[PDB]
Amino acid sequence: FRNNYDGDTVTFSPTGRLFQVEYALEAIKQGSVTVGLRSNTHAVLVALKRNADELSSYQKKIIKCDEHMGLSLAGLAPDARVLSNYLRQQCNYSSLVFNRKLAVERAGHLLCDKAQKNTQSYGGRPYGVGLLIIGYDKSGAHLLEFQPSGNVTELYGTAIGARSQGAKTYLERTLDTFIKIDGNPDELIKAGVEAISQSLRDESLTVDNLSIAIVGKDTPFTIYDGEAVAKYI
Amino acid sequence: MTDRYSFSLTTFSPSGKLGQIDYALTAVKQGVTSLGIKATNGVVIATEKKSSSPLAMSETLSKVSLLTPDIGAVYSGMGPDYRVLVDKSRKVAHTSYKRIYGEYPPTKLLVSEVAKIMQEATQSGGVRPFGVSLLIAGHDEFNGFSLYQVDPSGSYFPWKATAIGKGSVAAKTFLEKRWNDELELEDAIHIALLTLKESVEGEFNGDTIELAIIGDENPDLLGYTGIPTDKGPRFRKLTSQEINDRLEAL
Amino acid sequence: TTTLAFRFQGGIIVAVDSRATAGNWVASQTVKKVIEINPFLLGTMAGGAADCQFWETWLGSQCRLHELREKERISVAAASKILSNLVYQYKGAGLSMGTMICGYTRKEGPTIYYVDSDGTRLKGDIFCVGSGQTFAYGVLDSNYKWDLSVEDALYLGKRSILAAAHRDAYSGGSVNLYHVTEDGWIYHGNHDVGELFWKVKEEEGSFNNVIG
Amino acid sequence: MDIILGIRVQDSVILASSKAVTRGISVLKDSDDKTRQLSPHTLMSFAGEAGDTVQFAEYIQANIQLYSIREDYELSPQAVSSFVRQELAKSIRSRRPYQVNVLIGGYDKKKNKPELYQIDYLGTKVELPYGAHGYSGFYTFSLLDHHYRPDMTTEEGLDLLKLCVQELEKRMPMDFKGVIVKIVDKDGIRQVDDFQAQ
Amino acid sequence: GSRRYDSRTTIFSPEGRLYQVEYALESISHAGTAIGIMASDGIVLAAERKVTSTLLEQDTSTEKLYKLNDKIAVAVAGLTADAEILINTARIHAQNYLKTYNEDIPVEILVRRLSDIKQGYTQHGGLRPFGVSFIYAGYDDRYGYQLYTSNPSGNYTGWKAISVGANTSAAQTLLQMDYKDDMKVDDAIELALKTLSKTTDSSALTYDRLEFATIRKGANDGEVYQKIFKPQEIKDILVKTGIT
Amino acid sequence: SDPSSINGGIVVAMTGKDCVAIACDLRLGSQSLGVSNKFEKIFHYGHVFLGITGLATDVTTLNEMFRYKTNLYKLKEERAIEPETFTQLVSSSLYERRFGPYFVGPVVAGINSKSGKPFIAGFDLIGCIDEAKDFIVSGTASDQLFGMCESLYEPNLEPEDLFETISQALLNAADRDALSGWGAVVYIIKKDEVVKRYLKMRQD
Amino acid sequence: DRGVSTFSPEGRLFQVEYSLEAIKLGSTAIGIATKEGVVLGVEKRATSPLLESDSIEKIVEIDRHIGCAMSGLTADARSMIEHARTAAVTHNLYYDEDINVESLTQSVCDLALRFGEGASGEERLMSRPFGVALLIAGHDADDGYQLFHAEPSGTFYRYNAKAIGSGSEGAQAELLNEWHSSLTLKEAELLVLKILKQVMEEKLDENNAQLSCITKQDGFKIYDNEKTAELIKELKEKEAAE
Amino acid sequence: GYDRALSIFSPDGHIFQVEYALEAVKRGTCAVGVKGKNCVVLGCERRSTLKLQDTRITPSKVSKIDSHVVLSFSGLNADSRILIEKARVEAQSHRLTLEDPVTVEYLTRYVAGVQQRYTQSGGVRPFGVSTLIAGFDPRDDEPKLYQTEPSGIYSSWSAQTIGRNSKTVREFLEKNYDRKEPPATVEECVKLTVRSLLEVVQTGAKNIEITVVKPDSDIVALSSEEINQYVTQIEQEKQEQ
Ligand SMILES: *C(=O)[C@]1([C@@H](O)[C@@H]2C=CCCC2)NC(=O)[C@H](CCO)[C@]1(C)O
Repeated sequence: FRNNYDGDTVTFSPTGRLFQVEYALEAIKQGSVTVGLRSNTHAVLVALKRNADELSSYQKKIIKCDEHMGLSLAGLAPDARVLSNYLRQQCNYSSLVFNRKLAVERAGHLLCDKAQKNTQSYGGRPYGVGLLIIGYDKSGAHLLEFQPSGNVTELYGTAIGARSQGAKTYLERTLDTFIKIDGNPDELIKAGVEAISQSLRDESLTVDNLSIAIVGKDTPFTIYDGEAVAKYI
Repeated sequence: MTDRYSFSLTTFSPSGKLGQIDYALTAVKQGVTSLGIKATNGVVIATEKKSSSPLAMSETLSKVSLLTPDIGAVYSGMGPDYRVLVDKSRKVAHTSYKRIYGEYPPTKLLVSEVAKIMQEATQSGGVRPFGVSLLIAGHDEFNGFSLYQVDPSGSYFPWKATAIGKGSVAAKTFLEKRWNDELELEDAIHIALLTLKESVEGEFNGDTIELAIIGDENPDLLGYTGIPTDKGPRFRKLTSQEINDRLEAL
Repeated sequence: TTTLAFRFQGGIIVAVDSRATAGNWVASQTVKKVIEINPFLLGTMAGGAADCQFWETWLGSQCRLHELREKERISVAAASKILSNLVYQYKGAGLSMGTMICGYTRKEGPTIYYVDSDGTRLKGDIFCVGSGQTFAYGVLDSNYKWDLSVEDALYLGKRSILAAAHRDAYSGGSVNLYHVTEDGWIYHGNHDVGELFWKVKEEEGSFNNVIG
Repeated sequence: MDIILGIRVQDSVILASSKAVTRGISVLKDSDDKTRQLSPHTLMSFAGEAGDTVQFAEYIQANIQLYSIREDYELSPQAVSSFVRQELAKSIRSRRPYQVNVLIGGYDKKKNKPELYQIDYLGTKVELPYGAHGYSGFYTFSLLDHHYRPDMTTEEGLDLLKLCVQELEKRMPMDFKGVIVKIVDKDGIRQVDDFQAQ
Repeated sequence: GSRRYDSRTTIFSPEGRLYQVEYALESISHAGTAIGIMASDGIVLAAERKVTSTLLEQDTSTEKLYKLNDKIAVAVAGLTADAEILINTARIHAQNYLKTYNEDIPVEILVRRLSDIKQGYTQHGGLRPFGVSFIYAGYDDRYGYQLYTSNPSGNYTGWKAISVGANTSAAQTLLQMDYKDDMKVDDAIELALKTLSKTTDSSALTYDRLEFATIRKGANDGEVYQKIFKPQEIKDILVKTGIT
Repeated sequence: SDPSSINGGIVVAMTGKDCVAIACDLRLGSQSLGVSNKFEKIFHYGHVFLGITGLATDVTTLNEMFRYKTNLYKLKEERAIEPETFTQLVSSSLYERRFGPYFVGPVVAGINSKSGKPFIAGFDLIGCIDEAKDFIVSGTASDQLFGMCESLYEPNLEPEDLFETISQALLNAADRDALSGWGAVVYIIKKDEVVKRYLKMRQD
Repeated sequence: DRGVSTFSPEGRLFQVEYSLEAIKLGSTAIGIATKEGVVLGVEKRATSPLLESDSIEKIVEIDRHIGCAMSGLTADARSMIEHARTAAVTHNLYYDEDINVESLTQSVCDLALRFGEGASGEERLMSRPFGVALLIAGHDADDGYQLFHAEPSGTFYRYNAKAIGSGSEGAQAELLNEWHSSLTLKEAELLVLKILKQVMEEKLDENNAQLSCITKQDGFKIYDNEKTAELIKELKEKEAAE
Repeated sequence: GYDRALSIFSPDGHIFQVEYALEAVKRGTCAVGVKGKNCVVLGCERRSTLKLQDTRITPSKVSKIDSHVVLSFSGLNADSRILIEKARVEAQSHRLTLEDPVTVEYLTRYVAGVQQRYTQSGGVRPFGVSTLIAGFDPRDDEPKLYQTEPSGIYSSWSAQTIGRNSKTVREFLEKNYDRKEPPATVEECVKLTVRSLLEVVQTGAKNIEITVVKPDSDIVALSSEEINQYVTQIEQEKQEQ
């Protein structure tokens, strides 16, 4: 079975499945956990940075795409770089040509389409990375979840990566609560850190291990790493 | 999209055979028989019009085609392949010769062109060889009359007389008995008709048989007068009636 | 513009004026006409400021890449030909440059190559480029000796630019001096022509025609 | 233009080329060697457009040296000149043609005879006893038409050229700063370092 | 995708051999035998016509001997059509050389170029090689008479006497047995016919099954002449050499 | 300026009884400066002759091109090219450069090897064929040649007679042209043999 | 067959993983980063005594402030080094400054996944991944001394110390216990020299091993044999001292 | 259009097409190079699968890339031609732009690059060739000897051999070549070279060619006799014991 239909993305299995895409999705699950949640004034990204050795650094998982948009990655870092770079250009184009900040919803659509082209043609490969996009645009705070399959969804919060299911159930429970944390970033962030720790097991979030990013009403998308996240550990 | 088949589909096997050429030749073997006979003053090529249905109009399908006013061709094997080979042949006769020297190419050279087209379908990426063998008859000032066979590999050889397709083995044998270097065109036509009769199962007449010759110039088939040096085509397809008249003297 | 470069016992002297003009307008009296390709190579600029500045800086980048690749100092012959060949690719497009590529390698010794936007590449001992060249050549030709001392050579160059700055409306401002040795070039100051003129006049007795 | 002269005597070809390089108002150099050795027994002199001149010469030189290595053989002077003519004949119909005129002097070791080829920038090639490019022919051809002999010695050829150069130095408006002379014979190419007063 | 159907005509075997080349050579080994013998005063090219009929027109035929230049010719062993493709490009290269240098192309230069083309189909492009082997007989004023050979691999070598096609082993042994450096064109012509005669897979060796050519420097002239023998000419020499 | 008036030169061909003649001057100059007195403008491929006037570099290039093409022709056709066919090859080769033509005035002369019929033809720089039965002129003195030919010429002249005529036509036309002269060569052509004669004329 | 950019059922790219296997077979390379500079050392590993060891160049200069060591199919690293030198020089031409070590590294890693037979994303013309990993070390004003490990996967990690090549699992374990935030350049040197000696099949000497470093003051320098030999001696002595 | 990845990684981390390329080199005739104190000598063996060749015209095993550098090889002959041509072209280009001929290491690094490139480009197989490149850098008298292989890897050797039975001859060289005292003579160097080949050529006066390269473009090939003479003097060294 599978073996005869998973040689490339241009092949459907007898049940209508695209294995190469599914295998790509697997690279995400093997990725370090990351969380995203928003209120009506802010959107927060909390990501667990993973390190190789105790002599290595904890690889960055948050990329800023514009002053009002950014994302967290889980899976192949190079693929996140490619996709985020495409997003940086799209945001940039919107500004230069229409003097308009790109709508988070529009960014989601563009990412979906870019990923889709790599699932219907021979020679290429699906992207092997998941992305959580947050941003504050003309319709408020936003959070998006991007899957290599090309499926992008808007949520109040979510998580991807290894053991992400913990944080996700926590948020699905804490919903009514954090969704109202308007005007108070530190509270939204703490809520995010509380959701992410729901997926810990190995260790505990340390200073050079925790990575946070926020964007909102009067807050340009900014990243906090190390000492700057201490007040949340 | 984009033809991504840039590699050969015909390659050498351990034994040294070129599979696809072989298979193409096999397709030719199953084809209806066709033959050609060279006389001292002309050449005749003929084949059977194997009408695939009585509702079909066998005249709307010519197995014998004019390539130039002094060269004609017939085949055995895959009809559609032949049809496009003829379009390409007629065109190459112009682009690679008439538009350069202001005259139609000599038989061997046009044959050489066709052969090249076929050889390429034996080595170019993404294609299969042509499933046909052609018999090309023509005349040119410095070579007189000639008859050539072109196979799927692109190889070609001159003949005094030969046959290809279904009953080629038997037909070639019968031709070896009747051929001599003093045959007149009518004699060749007669021999051609006899040879073709052994290969035809059903009806054998001017409506089931297709035959053409390369002979004298037909000024009546030129279409205009005024140029002394333009005397008309040497190629001429016989009419159903012309064939039957000769069948009575069979 | 007046730029010059000459070969002698102590290496190479490179002297240039520092005036920039667009028509009769003196755009600047403090322009750099010498490009420090790298610690061992100097380039002079005459004609189009942008063309020279741009391609001579680029030249440095190419020289550096060479040394990383060949783990060995680039030759003046090779550095000059890189610029020469680049410029030749653009022949007819309108580049405008009169240049001197100067260096002192172990293999070649003191070397100067004149390179212009016409694609011309000439090795030589003495070169002057610019609207003031003829003035500098007069001074240079009659006082040049291969056995000049570094001190005297530096002065000859400075004096020659002075001659040109005085007579050429398009030359002046100040004089920038350089000495090129196998171990690299040594900058030898910026000399305002205003002051330099009176000084030289008094100490030398020349420019008798000017009232001071 | 610069002075480009060539003469084919009994057993050698002699090329004389002006040493000046003038750019605008000034003579930038007076020791310029307007020549490139294409092979041990073939020399080419040239005159024309500022940058094209050397770029073409060196380009041809590169090609001949490459051929020599590939074949471990030295192309005949005639072969080299045809290659050069073709290069110029292509150039004349290109975007920006090489405005270069050349004289190719070579000693054919197989025929054991010197040969002189004149080719202008259009790819116009002709073989001659003596030739020139530009205005040079205007002042010197009457002298060469007079004193030339197929059996001249190299020494006689040098004396005839000296005469030509003197006529050029008398009637020509420009100071070309003398000429560099080179001999091409069965033994190769050598330069007459003493013509400043021969 | 397409990858599925790619034969990969240009890869090495675990032993470091080129599959397609080896198979093409295997193909060549069943082709009519062609022989080349170089003498002090000329060169001989002889070839056996594979497959023949009473009706085959031999006067208008040529399947093994082709003129490339006025001083160079080749004998073909393998796919005729593939040969013609190469022959034509060879004829063009000769002319390009002539136009460029105004001198006929040296024999080796033309042979190397053709072999280089063959070598290409061996390292890139994903196409089958040409199932052809050539014996080159030519003359130039640097090496005089020369005899070369090139096969599917794109490799070429020089010879005094050589053969390509079927039964080369047997043919080579016979040639290596009777060849002598001081041979003469007429001696060579006879050696060639004798060799083919003993290696033929056919009953007898008749004229209708042969193609013959010689490149001599006709004493009464001073130039090089190529003679592609005519049917009657072969028939003649066949009797004289005592094979009737 | 005018590519056809830089190097100078002329060519003329005539038909006679079972023969044809093609002649040309030997000059090659650079405007007023004479450069070569040995620049022949007649070439031949097999038994077909071609004279070319005009820009020297193109004359040389065209000859090399036709040598190249007639060689491949012989190799494939297995016979030498004929006058009529070559004329067509010249025409199509010139037209191929319709918008960047060779600045030449070609002239074809020869006898058909199979019909024995004499043949001459001229072309303009873009291939237009002129197939005259009498004579064809080309070059910087073509007006003068037309004058000479139209008067001196008469049909069916024998080889020895045609020689005198073609020569007088060439010689006197060249002497009224600043860019022609400095030597001349005439080709008398017959089915079997071809004789080439150099003429004696002024050298100014 | 199977595409060169196919995912395994585990979510890994076969070619990239198989690439890592080739790297394991390569000679050892170690890098140690200290506040006094970064040391880079490698195992020459000549294949025959007739091979002139000094012609083995597994440590190359990218720019005055960046050097790098390789391990694996070293021939595959030439175009990477070339791209690196060009990126650094180009950056300087465009900005009149030094390219940050991290930036230089990211540029090299951008080539990494540019392989395939027609991957829909741009024009990645390269038939396979690189079969060599690199240790990029350097210094810059914003982040001081740095050591990076660039893999054919395209990802790069910053390390305080790192070993790649045949003896990496072992050497890395060693580095884990030997590295501390206050190592001096000399301690690092001896340390690299020691670990190389432990994992090298051959007895480490100044001919089958080579050291180098990069310091803000003098930039990237490759230690000539004489200099290293002494450091070898100094190591033997400190070890025999207990 | 053809761009199939022919050279790819296998699970164990190998690139079989490059690996098999080496196998083609093992099958090639042996080649050896040894550097003296003031020269470098290149020796090659001559196959004998067929003998009746015309030695004058048959392509030789040592090729001049420029007047001061030569290249020999083991492997596919047709493949070596491609590398040689590119090397010769690159040699002239270098002289044209840098106004100085290539150093031996530069020329080597170039050939190796071409080889490496053919191991990771689509639609092409690696070169089934290994080379020995020797000569003297312009204005330098220190001998140079380098070796390249299909992978694109290269390095310099005091002496080295490639091709069939190179294993054998390398051993000979490893216990017959002292870096302390390299063949201080053109003669004793050529001898050591012939000796190493005799370990595998099995009596082949006409099966052994040698080329001597000295400083300043001084390159010359020995004749059968000159070599045959070395062989003779060598067989005696043995019998005289
Ligand atoms: C001298 O060549 C020039 C200078 O303005 C530039 C300035 C900076 C570097 C290159 C030299 N160039 C000109 O075009 C000026 C004259 C315009 O008539 C001037 C001052 O001679």
